[PDB]
Amino acid sequence: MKCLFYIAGDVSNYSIVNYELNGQTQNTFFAAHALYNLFKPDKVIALIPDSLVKDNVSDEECYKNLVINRAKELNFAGMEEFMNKVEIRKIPNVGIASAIQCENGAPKKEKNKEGREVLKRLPYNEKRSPIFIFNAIYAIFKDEACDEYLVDLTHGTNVLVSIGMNVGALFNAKFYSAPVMGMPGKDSIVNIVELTDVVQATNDSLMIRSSIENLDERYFKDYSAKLSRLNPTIFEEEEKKVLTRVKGTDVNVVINFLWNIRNGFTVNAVKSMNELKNIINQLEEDLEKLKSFYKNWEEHKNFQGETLLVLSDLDSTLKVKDLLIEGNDLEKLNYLLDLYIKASIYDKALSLARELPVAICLNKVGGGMFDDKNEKYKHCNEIVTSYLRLRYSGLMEFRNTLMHGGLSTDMKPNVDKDGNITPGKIVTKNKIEDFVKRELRNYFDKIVNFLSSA
Amino acid sequence: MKCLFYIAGDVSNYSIVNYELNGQTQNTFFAAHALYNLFKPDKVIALIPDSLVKDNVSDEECYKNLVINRAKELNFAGMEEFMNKVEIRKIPNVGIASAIQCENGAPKKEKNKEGREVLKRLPYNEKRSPIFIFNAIYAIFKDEACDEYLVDLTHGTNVLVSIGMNVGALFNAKFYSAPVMGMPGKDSIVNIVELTDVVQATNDSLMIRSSIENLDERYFKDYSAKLSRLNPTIFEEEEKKVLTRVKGTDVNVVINFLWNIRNGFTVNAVKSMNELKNIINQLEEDLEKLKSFYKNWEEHKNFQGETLLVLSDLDSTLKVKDLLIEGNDLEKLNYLLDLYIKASIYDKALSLARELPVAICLNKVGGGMFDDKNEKYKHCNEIVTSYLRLRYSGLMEFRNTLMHGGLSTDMKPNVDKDGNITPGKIVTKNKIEDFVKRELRNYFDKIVNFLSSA
Repeated sequence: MKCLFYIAGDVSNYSIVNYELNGQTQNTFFAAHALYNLFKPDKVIALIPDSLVKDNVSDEECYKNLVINRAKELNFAGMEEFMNKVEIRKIPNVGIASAIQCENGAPKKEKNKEGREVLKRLPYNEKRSPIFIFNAIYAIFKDEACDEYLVDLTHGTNVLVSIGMNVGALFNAKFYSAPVMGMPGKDSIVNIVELTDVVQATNDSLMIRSSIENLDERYFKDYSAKLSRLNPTIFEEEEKKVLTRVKGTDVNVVINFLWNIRNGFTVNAVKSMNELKNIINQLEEDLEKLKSFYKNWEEHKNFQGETLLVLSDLDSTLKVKDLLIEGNDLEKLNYLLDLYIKASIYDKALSLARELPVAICLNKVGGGMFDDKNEKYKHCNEIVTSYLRLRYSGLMEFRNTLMHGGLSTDMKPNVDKDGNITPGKIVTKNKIEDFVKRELRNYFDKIVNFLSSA
Repeated sequence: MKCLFYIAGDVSNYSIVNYELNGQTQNTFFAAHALYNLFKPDKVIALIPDSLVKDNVSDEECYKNLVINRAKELNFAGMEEFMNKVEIRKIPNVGIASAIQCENGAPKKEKNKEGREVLKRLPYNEKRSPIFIFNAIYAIFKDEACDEYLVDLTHGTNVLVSIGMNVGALFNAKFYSAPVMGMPGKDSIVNIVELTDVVQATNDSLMIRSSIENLDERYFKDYSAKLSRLNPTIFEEEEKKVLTRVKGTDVNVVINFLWNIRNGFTVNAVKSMNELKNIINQLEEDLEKLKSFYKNWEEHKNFQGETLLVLSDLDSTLKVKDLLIEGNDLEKLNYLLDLYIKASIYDKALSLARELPVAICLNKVGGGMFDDKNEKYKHCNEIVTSYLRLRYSGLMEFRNTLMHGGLSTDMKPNVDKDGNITPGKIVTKNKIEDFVKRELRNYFDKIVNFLSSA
């Protein structure tokens, strides 16, 4: 059960036009009607501000009559399923507006000495909060319990269409708008454009910039599906060069790189690092060409109407350059530790801060594998384990508490004879946080300090 | 270095008004000017669509002249120093628009048989994609490299203000718009509204809705700071009741509940669960009251200006009812395992799936502490460890592979005398993904089935 919302707006001076949205066309005089017939929602919500219509009992019924009083002035078709299958809900607006005056569900007409016009008593000055209007729009949206949504922004004030769009994004809502901008008389095909792709594409970039900042791959929205079907009809052989080098920027390598980081596979994360420097460098200068095309779009068409390829998806990916450091793999892990601390992922930070110091000696002792069989590891792990317990009683104690959690030999909870626990250990939280974010890198450095001269 | 952008718009018919934004007032004839004097940006960007101004050399030069040619008709003071501290950058628009025609950097004036006017040749009809306009505005915003941003939406088409707002959100921009909707003559104070809080309030809810779905607390934006200073001046002593139950809605316990889950303190997370069911009960039935207030906002205007308290922040918090199951703490963990799999965090899922069956025996065996001294644990852990290695060699095999990452006795990389790795135990993303998501719960249930009869 779909719903489709729109902003009301005064429609007494709109003309009959052919609105078109993706091949299908309809002949009405305002977008909501033309949009209604295209998608056939099970109900429709009108959302009429105070900027039009206020009488003494129920303003809502005057609006229903103003469209009927205008469907007469243009002798437009039946249109009666619309008026009898529409739920109208009044919403606030912000001051400087000028409001129509109705009387008892019919619009007040008055004399202008030349021709007959409607009585606008322009009394609308109201100082309202945007979050107040926002809260009011949210309440309408939640309490209709729809599935699909759909939203028309064609006909609202600059301030309301702004607030309405943000509410719609909370409901998997598709956005539609037809730029009226003047009266083209009867006919002159006006195009309705689908704003849904923009709203989706901006939340996509907030997740990505923060998926890199938090080292979490389940936030990186996978737009590789998009670049595959990225095919315009006619693009120049200069654009063919940069655009076909972007279709090939294999974003899978950066998702795999995060997944490997998130789950603790520091090896295939560090190993895979120098390969990303190739990918984001190619994407760095491939965006810079693309970034230059859209900068002076002037007569840079071909694109000029292509739905795929969003610069935001690319430029937000470039923040993954922050997770890349040039150098040798043992020092790449040393950087990866710091990444595990800026982002607040504590367990992996401790375990690497313990295991990396063993590898850094293995280098100093001429290399060896990480098995107990390998004697050079067996003995470096001893020095690390023993030096820790000598001066840094703290490090291992925390790491052991984060690896095995509550419900472990380490926390010692007390399962009672009835199915519920009585844990015997305070989760320390800030002592944990104060240690990892303020101490760990320093403890780690003093460990490697001692091991250098081996 | 601040910036302040605005949408251009036709200024030939704007009048002189008192723009007001937070006590301060400035006196100009279009909002973008008044905003500049208030915030003192280091530069200003014009952003001229094609919807106004088309001449033969530089469309950019006519707008700057069209603002001055209106700065004469109202003999407004400054403006000509302003006009050259404004860098004019041309942006696209979408069809049916009707454009002014300039000639040589001055607007073409014509004779209207009544009065002298500028020739609007209404030749603007364009089929552009919204993302195209978006990409071009993005290029403008990124390549200006500001610190603060600021954006005026007072003066743009509905389609541009939609697309423009989304660009601003990727640059931590504060949004401003003045509801024009008509000419209020000279004076009649027009108010600048700050749309910035709405945009923040909707991404804040996107992060909250996704913080619960992924069991990650560093996404939950904490609005409790807001509720502390949430106190209106005059609120009815019915609203005093419901609103005083919201300042006290202690959200700190739900963030702590997330942090405890992400880091593995499954005990004190589960222990704290039955306390949360009380909290979302109060916030659920307190949200329904608030939601009805904004449902009859028509005369409930003691909020008509309250900036704090966003419904989205509250209603999005309610999604945590999804992480709640009533019952005894042993079965609450049994649900917590499933949660560690819905959200794709495998290690905590595996490690809980191993230690929980040890607890589930202790109940059946009359309770005991989780320490090695306590023989009841000592012997239950033996049975599970032994039954696993008999029938489920896999569970522990992966669990041990996820707790300890690469750089461990379990993965066996080789660290060579030059500072490189070389992985040993190759386990792929999908072998892990397939095991936890498809098998673990079945392996886990059959363990408890066997242990039931103890």
